[PDB]
Order: sequence, then C-alpha cells, then structure tokens
Amino acid sequence: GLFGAIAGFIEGGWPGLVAGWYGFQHSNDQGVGMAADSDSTQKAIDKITSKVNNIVDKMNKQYGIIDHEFSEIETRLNMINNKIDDQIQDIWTYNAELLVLLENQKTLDEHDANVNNLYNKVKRALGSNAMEDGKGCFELYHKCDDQCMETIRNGTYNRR
Amino acid sequence: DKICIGYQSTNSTETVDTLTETNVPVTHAKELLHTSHNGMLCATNLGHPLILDTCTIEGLIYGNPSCDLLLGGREWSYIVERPSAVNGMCYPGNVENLEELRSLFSSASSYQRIQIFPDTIWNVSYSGTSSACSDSFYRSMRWLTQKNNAYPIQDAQYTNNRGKSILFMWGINHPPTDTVQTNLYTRTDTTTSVTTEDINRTFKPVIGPRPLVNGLHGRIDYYWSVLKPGQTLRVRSNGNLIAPWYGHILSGESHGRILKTDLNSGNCVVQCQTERGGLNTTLPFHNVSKYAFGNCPKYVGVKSLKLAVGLRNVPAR
Ligand SMILES: CC(=O)N[C@H]1[C@H](O[C@H]2[C@@H](O)[C@@H](CO)O[C@@H](O[C@H]3[C@H](O)[C@@H](O)[C@H](O)O[C@@H]3CO)[C@@H]2O)O[C@H](CO)[C@@H](O[C@@H]2O[C@H](CO[C@]3(C(=O)O)C[C@H](O)[C@@H](NC(C)=O)[C@H]([C@H](O)[C@H](O)CO)O3)[C@H](O)[C@H](O)[C@H]2O)[C@@H]1O
Ligand SMILES: *[C@@H]1O[C@H](CO[C@@H]2O[C@H](CO)[C@@H](O)[C@H](O)[C@H]2NC(C)=O)[C@@H](O[C@@H]2O[C@H](CO)[C@@H](O)[C@H](O)[C@H]2NC(C)=O)[C@H](O)[C@H]1NC(C)=O
Ligand SMILES: *[C@@H]1O[C@H](CO)[C@@H](O[C@@H]2O[C@H](CO)[C@@H](O)[C@H](O)[C@H]2NC(C)=O)[C@H](O)[C@H]1NC(C)=O
Ligand SMILES: *[C@@H]1O[C@H](CO)[C@@H](O[C@@H]2O[C@H](CO)[C@@H](O)[C@H](O)[C@H]2NC(C)=O)[C@H](O)[C@H]1NC(C)=O
Ligand SMILES: *[C@@H]1O[C@H](CO)[C@@H](O[C@@H]2O[C@H](CO)[C@@H](O)[C@H](O)[C@H]2NC(C)=O)[C@H](O)[C@H]1NC(C)=O
Ligand SMILES: *[C@@H]1O[C@H](CO)[C@@H](O)[C@H](O)[C@H]1NC(C)=O
Repeated sequence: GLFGAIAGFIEGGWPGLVAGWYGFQHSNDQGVGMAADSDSTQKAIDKITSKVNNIVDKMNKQYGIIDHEFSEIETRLNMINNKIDDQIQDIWTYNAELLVLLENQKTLDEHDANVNNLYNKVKRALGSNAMEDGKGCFELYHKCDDQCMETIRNGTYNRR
Repeated sequence: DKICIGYQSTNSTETVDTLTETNVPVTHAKELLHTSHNGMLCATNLGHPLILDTCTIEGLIYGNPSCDLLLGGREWSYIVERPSAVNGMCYPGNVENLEELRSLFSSASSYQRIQIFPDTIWNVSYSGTSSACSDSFYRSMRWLTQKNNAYPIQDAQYTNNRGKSILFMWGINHPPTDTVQTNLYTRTDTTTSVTTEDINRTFKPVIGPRPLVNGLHGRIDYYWSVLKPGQTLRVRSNGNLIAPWYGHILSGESHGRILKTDLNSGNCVVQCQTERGGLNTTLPFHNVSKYAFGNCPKYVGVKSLKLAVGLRNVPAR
C-alpha cells in the first residue's frame, strides 16, 4: 500500500497482538512476546472514531419525498416531479457511496502510515546499534534484556 | 536479540471496498446502512395515524352517511387509506380539484366540524336524500328542494368569526330530465351563486341523462373552498343548489402523507415511518423507502455501506 508497511515489507499481521492495532515483539534470552503500543494505537482510535462520528453527523439528514397525487391532465407535472425525486436520490446515493469508498482508502492508508511512522521512530532511536532484517525487525548488536527492550518501546533507549 | 514492529491480524470476516480494490479484508468495520423495519404502521413523534378503512378522504370531508364515526373530528400524524375504503361520493358526481383538496386536508393535523347554515334559515325543503347514499345524505351539505310546490329565491349568509379558516363544500345538481328538474325546483332555468370577498362563482343546470352510476342517471358536481377569518360566505339560488351545511376547521401540520396500503397497524411508536414499516436507528442511512417520514436517517438505494474502522486484515499463515 501507499506507505509500504502493512502487507508490505512487514508481510503479515499478528494474531497474538490482541490489545491494539500496532505493537512490538521482542526476542532475548528471557523469551519472546508482543504487546500493543498504547500511544500510537490510542491516537489512531481517536482519529477514526472522530471520523465515524463526523460522517454520521454530516450524512444523517433526511430529504422528504411525498407521493403526490396527479390528475389525468397533469402528466407533465408528474414527470417533472419524478425527475426531481429520481435525481435527489441518485445524487445522494452517489455522495454516500463515494464518501465511503474514498474514506475507506484513506483509513486503510492511515493505519499503514501509523505503522511506518512507528517503525521509523524505533529505527531512528536505535541508530547504528541495530541492523534492519528488512521484515520489520531490528537485529540488535548488543544484548538487550526486558528492561532494555522497555526503553526501546517507551522511547528512552540510550544511544540514539 | 531483536525487536520488531507489527500490526494486528484477527479472524474478522469483515470486508470493505475502495475505488481501487474491492472486498478488502479488515480487522474492524462499521455498517452505516440500516435495513430493518417492524413491518407495521405505527405512531410517530407526531402521534397516531388516521386510518381510513371504509371511507376515502373526500367521503370524510363531504360527510358521506357511511362515515358517521368520523363526525366528531380527529387529529393525526399521517393518513392511511386502506384499499377497502370505497365510500367517497355516494351520489354520482365529481369533486373539482380533488387532488388539491385531499392534499390540503392531509397536510393539516386535525379537523373539527362547524355549522355554517342552520336548517331553520331555509324557506324550502332541506332533508332530501337518496338511495345512492344509504337512503340518506351528506352531513356536510343539504339537498335543497321545493316545499309546497314553491321554491322562492334562497339567499343565506355566514361570516367566519372563528378566527380560523373554514373549509366548506357545496354541489350543483344536474337532473336527468326536465320533469325531475321542475319537480324538484319548480323551474328548468335556475341560477345558483356562491360568493365571498374573494370568490365569485355562479352555476346553471344542464338537464340530461348521464351513464348509470349507483343506479342513477343524474349527477351532482361537487365543489369546495376556504372561507378565511373575517370573510363572509353568501349563497343565492332558485334551484339546483346543494347547500353548505357544515364545514371543517383545519389545524396544525402533520407529516402530510397519504399512505394507500393494507399494511398492519399496531400499538407501537417509531421515529421513522415508511409504507413498508417503521424503524428506529442511529445509523446515517437506510434503504427501506425513499418515502420514509418522521425522524429519519437519509435514504440510500443500496444493500450495504460498510465503513472501514480497523486496518487491512493480513493473515500470517
Ligand atoms: C315520492 C315520489 O314522488 N318520488 C319521486 C321523487 O320525489 C321527491 C321530490 O318530490 C322532492 C321535491 O321536493 O321531494 C322529495 O321528498 C323528500 C322530502 O322533502 C324530505 O323531507 C325527505 O327526507 O326526503 C324526501 C326524498 O329525499 C321526494 O321524494 O322525485 C324523483 C325525481 O323526480 C322521482 O323520480 C324517480 O326517482 C328514483 C330515485 O329516487 C330518489 C333517489 O335518488 O333515491 C328518491 C329521493 O328521495 C330523491 N331525492 C330528492 C331530494 O328528491 C331522488 C332525487 O329526486 C333524484 O335522485 C333526482 O334525480 O330520487 C329513480 O331515479 C326513478 O327512476 C325516478 O323515476 C321519484 O319517483
Ligand atoms: C423507537 O423510539 C420511540 C421514541 O423515539 C425516541 O426514542 C429514544 C430512545 O433511544 C428516546 O431517547 C427519544 O426521546 C425518543 N424521541 C422522542 C419522540 O422524543 C420509542 O417510544 C417509546 O415507546 C415506549 C413503549 O413502552 C413508551 O413507553 C415511550 O414513552 C416511548 N417514547 C416516546 C418518545 O414516545 C420506541 O419504543 C422505539 N421503538 C423501539 C423499536 O423500541
Ligand atoms: C522506560 O522504561 C525504562 C525501563 O523500565 C524506565 O527506566 C527505569 O525507570 C525507573 C524509575 O521507576 C528507574 O528506577 C530505573 O533505574 C530505570 N531503568 C533503567 C535502568 O533504565 C523508564 O522510566 C521508562 N520511561 C518511560 C517514559 O516510561
Ligand atoms: C327565508 O325567509 C325569511 C322571511 O321571509 C327571510 O328572513 C328575512 O330576510 C330579510 C332579507 O334577508 C331580512 O330583512 C329580514 O330581517 C328577515 N326576517 C325574517 C322574516 O326572518 C330569510 O332571509 C329567508 N332565507 C332564505 C332561505 O333565503
Ligand atoms: C436493504 O438491504 C438489504 C440487506 O443488505 C437488502 O438485501 C436483502 O436483505 C435481506 C435481509 O438482510 C436478505 O435476507 C436478502 O437475501 C437480501 N436480498 C438481496 C438479494 O439483497 C435489501 O434488498 C434492501 N432493501 C431494499 C428495499 O432494497
Ligand atoms: C482464529 O481462527 C483460527 C482458524 O479458524 C483458529 O484456529 C483460532 O483459534 C481463532 N482464534 C480465536 C481467537 O479463536
């Protein structure tokens, strides 16, 4: 996708990541494990939640169409009325469908960007103390226990 | 040792579409289109509908003798005319501007009858009836006919002092023969006039047999109008007039709908009503009907409008 992370160079998702959309997985002597990154995830939750609310707010207004009765000699007025109703419906249906299709693309690309931004944040922090394996992982050049791992996650890793 | 960045994958089967791809798998999505309804006619935030099962709107307005149950007046959110409603104009004839009348009526949220011309004011017979009307007659008008082989010129007046507009009705009889004409009005050449400060209408009969309807060859042309506050209605006739008797005071504004269906009604309340049923929802759209009214979402003719919330669902396996 646009930002190259999701279904990109980080080929698959993690079923083990249950708390949120984005996170970290580490591997050291003490073992392997993963956890969602709260900061990035909560920020994404607020934005999309906000987008949903605004879409609902902007599009829930109704339009009124009354099935008026017309006499034998009002065939033209009848066609004119039908033209109005048909276009009101077609235009709003078009707006509704496109808004959803287009925003769906942005939503998907934003999650992709959030993953990319998180990956680049860690790469920046690690500096030359690690090398990218090209799949979303950073092979550290020094032993790094859980406490060390935590500094990378909470962004206080020493030696940026 | 190493640390990796990743994203969530789930067993969600939810998918969404975009302009450059369809059925994209996603971890979380939200359906924005409401598609359910209760299959019933209910009351809305404006009240209960006026359900007409034997009488048509004009039958009610003119007081067809078979619609007595409605004489006391009603108030409604919307109107429902069942396909069984067939009691309209019992005596053969047509209503001028019927569509406008039915529309004007349905737009109000209530009616209350008001007497315009008391039976006493007439100097001629006023209780004429017909077999076409259950051996009776309209409660909104009086079929004036001669009394004692005499039909003096009738000239009555009424002034709207109710501070509200009054919808009133009247008719012009067209006998099938000259004998019936003289027989009812004493003369073959009559002149009827209905007037106010605004309108000035006059009518003259045209005797002759029309095709049979309700076992009759004669006819009555029906009319209506609205006497505004302060205005004065006046009727003069020397025959053929079907005088205004009771009028209606219309009030408020309803949803202004006339649903012609036999859908079941129930003891229910909904925010949004349609001819197929009602619904309650917080979703922005619905695909139940473009005719929906009340407190409704926006109608959209589609089966689904699934909005992406989570990210692309990519299975590792
Ligand atoms: C009894 C008789 O002679 N029958 C006549 C009928 O007579 C009506 C006439 O004299 C008028 C004139 O004032 O007075 C009616 O009396 C009313 C009375 O004032 C009122 O107090 C009481 O409540 O109601 C009655 C009736 O409403 C006399 O009844 O006149 C008609 C027309 O000349 C004669 O023709 C035959 O009519 C047959 C249809 O019958 C009715 C009907 O439509 O049901 C009977 C109704 O009573 C009558 N209504 C009125 C107000 O007259 C109508 C009406 O005259 C016609 O619809 C007009 O077209 O007729 C049938 O059509 C048959 O084929 C005709 O030969 C009838 O014999
Ligand atoms: C559909 O909604 C009816 C009332 O509409 C709105 O309902 C919401 C509930 O989320 C309420 O907060 C709003 O105040 C209300 N809007 C109005 C008109 O102000 C529901 O009607 C209720 O029905 C119960 C039945 O026992 C009755 O006791 C309540 O008085 C009545 N409320 C109103 C306002 O009439 C209706 O139940 C609901 N339909 C469904 C499917 O439950
Ligand atoms: C990020 O994680 C590190 C490691 O857990 C935290 O650093 C420790 O902070 C405590 C304070 O309670 C100190 O007593 C320890 O000495 C620190 N550990 C070491 C050796 O680094 C750090 O506080 C966390 N920072 C944030 C922003 O949460
Ligand atoms: C019916 O007849 C009565 C009396 O013949 C009419 O009443 C009179 O009408 C005149 C003119 O409108 C007034 O000047 C009198 O004050 C009225 N007095 C009476 C006798 O009531 C009445 O207007 C007639 N109504 C009809 C059917 O035209
Ligand atoms: C409104 O939306 C529904 C659901 O998307 C449309 O589809 C039918 O929905 C029912 C109930 O969910 C299913 O049982 C049917 O199989 C669906 N039919 C098809 C082929 O779509 C429904 O048609 C829409 N209503 C209107 C009036 O268009
Ligand atoms: C997810 O689906 C797979 C295969 O259908 C299944 O083995 C696994 O148990 C599921 N995960 C959960 C949370 O049940």
